[PDB]
Amino acid sequence: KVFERCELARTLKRLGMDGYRGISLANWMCLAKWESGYNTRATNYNAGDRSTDYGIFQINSRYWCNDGKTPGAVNAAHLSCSALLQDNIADAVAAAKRVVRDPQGIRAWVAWRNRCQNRDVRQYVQGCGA
Repeated sequence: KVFERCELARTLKRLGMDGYRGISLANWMCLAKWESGYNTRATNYNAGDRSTDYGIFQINSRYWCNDGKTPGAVNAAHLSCSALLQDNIADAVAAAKRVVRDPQGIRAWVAWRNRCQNRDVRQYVQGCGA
């Protein structure tokens, strides 16, 4: 499923993402926008290390979800990567919460650093009523 901006904003708010581990909703919105374009079925294969990023938050198979084919993998979030390709994002959110519980926080995603960090991100939640 491809979420519309405000639809996703209110969903993430209802799922308790606003201010999670110091992370504003606008930052979670900026992250999803650049990682997948608010698309739950997006997948990216990393030919360099044989791992794959899954779903709306592009969660990695080497550390957060298990896809069975990733070399030296571990499952920190303890989810099948399959769960991150559903239209219901409850699981992807729970996995995203797990990712940021580590010291790096939202910085675990380089894309966040490249296009969200130290910028005006209000644009992602403006007019959404969230």
